[PDB]
Amino acid sequence: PEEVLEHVFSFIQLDKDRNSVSLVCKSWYEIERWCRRKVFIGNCYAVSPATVIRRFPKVRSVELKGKPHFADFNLVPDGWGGYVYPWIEAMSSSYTWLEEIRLKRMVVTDDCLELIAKSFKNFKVLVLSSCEGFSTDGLAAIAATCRNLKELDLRESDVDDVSGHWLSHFPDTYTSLVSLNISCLASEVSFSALERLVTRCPNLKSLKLNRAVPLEKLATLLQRAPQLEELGTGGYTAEVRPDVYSGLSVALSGCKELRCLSGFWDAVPAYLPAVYSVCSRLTTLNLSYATVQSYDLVKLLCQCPKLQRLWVLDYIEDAGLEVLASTCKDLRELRVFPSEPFVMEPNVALTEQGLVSVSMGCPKLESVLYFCRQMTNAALITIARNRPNMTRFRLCIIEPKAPDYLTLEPLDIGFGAIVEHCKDLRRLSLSGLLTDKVFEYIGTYAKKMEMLSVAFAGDSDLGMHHVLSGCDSLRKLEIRDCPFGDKALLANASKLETMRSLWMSSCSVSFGACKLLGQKMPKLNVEVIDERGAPDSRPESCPVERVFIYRTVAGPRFDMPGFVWNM
Amino acid sequence: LKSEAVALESQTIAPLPNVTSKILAKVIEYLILAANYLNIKNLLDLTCQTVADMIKGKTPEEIRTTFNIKNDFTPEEEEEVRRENQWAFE
Ligand SMILES: O=P(O)(O)O[C@H]1[C@@H](OP(=O)(O)O)[C@@H](OP(=O)(O)O)[C@@H](OP(=O)(O)O)[C@@H](OP(=O)(O)O)[C@H]1OP(=O)(O)O
Ligand SMILES: CCC[C@H](C(=O)O)c1c[nH]c2ccccc12
Repeated sequence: PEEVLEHVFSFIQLDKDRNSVSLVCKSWYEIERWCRRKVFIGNCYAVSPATVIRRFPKVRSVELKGKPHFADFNLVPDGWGGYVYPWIEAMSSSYTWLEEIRLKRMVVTDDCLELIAKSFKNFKVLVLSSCEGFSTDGLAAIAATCRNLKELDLRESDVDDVSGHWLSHFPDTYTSLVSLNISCLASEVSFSALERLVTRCPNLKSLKLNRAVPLEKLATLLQRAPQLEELGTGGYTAEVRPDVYSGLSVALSGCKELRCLSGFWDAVPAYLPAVYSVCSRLTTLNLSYATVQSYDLVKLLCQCPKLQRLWVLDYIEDAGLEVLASTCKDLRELRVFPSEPFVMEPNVALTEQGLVSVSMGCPKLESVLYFCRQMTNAALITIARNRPNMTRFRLCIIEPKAPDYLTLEPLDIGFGAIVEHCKDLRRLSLSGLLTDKVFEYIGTYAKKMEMLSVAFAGDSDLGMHHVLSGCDSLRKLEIRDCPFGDKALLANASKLETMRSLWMSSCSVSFGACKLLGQKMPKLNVEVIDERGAPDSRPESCPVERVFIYRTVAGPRFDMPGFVWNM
Repeated sequence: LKSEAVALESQTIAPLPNVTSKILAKVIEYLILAANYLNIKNLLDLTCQTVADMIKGKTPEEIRTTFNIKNDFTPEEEEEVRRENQWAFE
């Protein structure tokens, strides 16, 4: 009966379970839509603001994602799309009670922010994960107007730095801040303003600073914020002075609730030890910006038994990770990044042995992101043997099409073992010398995989074909410079309807074959992204630079730049 | 109380026709149809939650099976909704 159903329904908050209930009968479909709080829109060209606004009239929370992931590899030219305005414009009149907007890879303008700011009164959560096209002017507006803001989070967004003055536009009555991430800003924020700010916000649990806040000033901020759960330092360098070191140490251990630490730009090894009070309770640590050497990292890490997430340069080294491996029995996710990728000859001693270590040593390692220069099937075999529970595995070998360096063989059995043994592998990403055989492996075993990425691998369409044909759970495939073209794509065209997108760029997909797919598949949107003029100025059989296929229920988009073509 | 200790829980209240004898017992021992009727917000929150679990993560069919709802969807409507659900909203 309507009321009790509404009450049962409010417990169900998973999208998959919401969809599931919307499909149990015409009545459930109706109760359900009216009391839906959040919409996840993974691909914003998949549906239209208007369609959404009428299905789900009382929505409090909107998450939307724009350009596909290979925009991070600078492979989606400016202008492509992403525009969020239409979304804001639509919700602006329909969604009075809107509380949050989390956007990923979108274009957002000062205009949009103005509009958010003036249309949304209960507004509380703005997350802009790698966006562009607003400036600090945009931010001012939000600071000025959003009486109720709880989160302002600008993870690797790319802002126009007009000035640090935006943060002072926050009025003195403002106190509700829970979360501030301003690490991508370069605009030096006014320190007084920031300090008064931190002080009158008792609920602020996450504070993430930009480089412009000097080490010397950190201590002062922490005294005002003793309840911090997450801190991102600003700069972490200074003249070495024990007044300085000590003020740090004190302030920091005054934060009994700190779990997560990052920032640490130009970190001076002398000033790291201040953070040891913290160490024994840390669960996340991100040392990606710190070029500190191995022993240092080591000294830091033995302190961290509860550590669950670790991001770090390759400075850690195998010795580094052997320690990690005995120390952090609770490690869930490790990301090792490179210190110098445009050099094929090592500067650190990071090898496969590193990852192998961690894998025997951490019963709970399930996420991996690892850059080395060398690799073996022996290593991948062992890894796969140790971690049947693995769920995201992204390896990345600096010099491409590099083979197993002991045997010289390609890495197919390597990666074959991963996909055979990690029965829940939901993400996989690949490198080194690989032949179609790996894909046969993926297609046979990767039954739960959702996301695959591939570059300089494979022999012929027979490879993409095994993936399209084998991977039941596939949601996202994305491919660059592989010998894959028309045969696999057309052979498997209806797979594309059970998938969120295919990116193929610098591959062998011909304009002709794009044309034909578009024809066979009205409900897809087969976009050709190409910058050398019209594709008929070229013979049908020539490869396009990039094609981006994706299902949608909104048909072709209206905002295509001029190097973009729907078929 | 038909068909002042800790009997004020019900804001339908603080003499009953839409309740029974074996039912009233179970309430005092501390359906949902009731739990409601009466306004006892914590018991409404007891049942509505665990019920929502009979549901959590089961197929639409799988739910109406383990309940008793007749599917009243023309395959036209059933397929177009599932398409929207999966392409746009999951
Ligand atoms: O594709 P990425 O640029 O790598 O980014 C992410 C992400 O990866 P990160 O770990 O780097 O944030 C998650 O995927 P997992 O690592 O957890 O696999 C994620 O969001 P979830 O937290 O919901 O998984 C989402 O994937 P999705 O929307 O497919 O669930 C998404 O990929 P997008 O580029 O698609 O946002
Ligand atoms: C390790 C770098 C992150 C990325 C990914 O894991 O998705 C990636 C890892 N290796 C790759 C090969 C081709 C395209 C993307 C990738």
